[PDB]
Amino acid sequence: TVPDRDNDGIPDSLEVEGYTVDVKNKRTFLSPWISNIHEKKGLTKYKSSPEKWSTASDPYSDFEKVTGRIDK
Amino acid sequence: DINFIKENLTEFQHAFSLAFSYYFAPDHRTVLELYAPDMFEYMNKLEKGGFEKISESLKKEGV
Ligand SMILES: [Ca+2]
Ligand SMILES: [Ca+2]
Repeated sequence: TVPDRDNDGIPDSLEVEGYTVDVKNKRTFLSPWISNIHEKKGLTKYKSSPEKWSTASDPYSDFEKVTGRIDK
Repeated sequence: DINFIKENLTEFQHAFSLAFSYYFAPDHRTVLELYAPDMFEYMNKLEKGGFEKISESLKKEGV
């Protein structure tokens, strides 16, 4: 498998080097930052720490904060 | 046709190598499955036995 230290759902290399979230038909997919695809659509580029479940130490993980699976 | 295939084969070479690196870097393989779902199928057929057949067709000529 691919490593995930903090167990939030994003792999470590994506957290260290960059990732984003795109929606293709009606399904969202967490993908690494490609500056050709994701920069034309105006997506945001995120980085976070690979060993904290929540990088800002609040009770919401990085995966929930970027994918909308959060308290609204 | 022949003219496009003979002047700029480095671009098709670049396309295949970039698809190869997207297929085998394990952190982002699903990028290829999402944004190019038939290049993913091409590389998946090529990995599940096509590489073996190209190796055999070269090793037969090698002896
Ligand atoms: Ca992680
Ligand atoms: Ca994290």
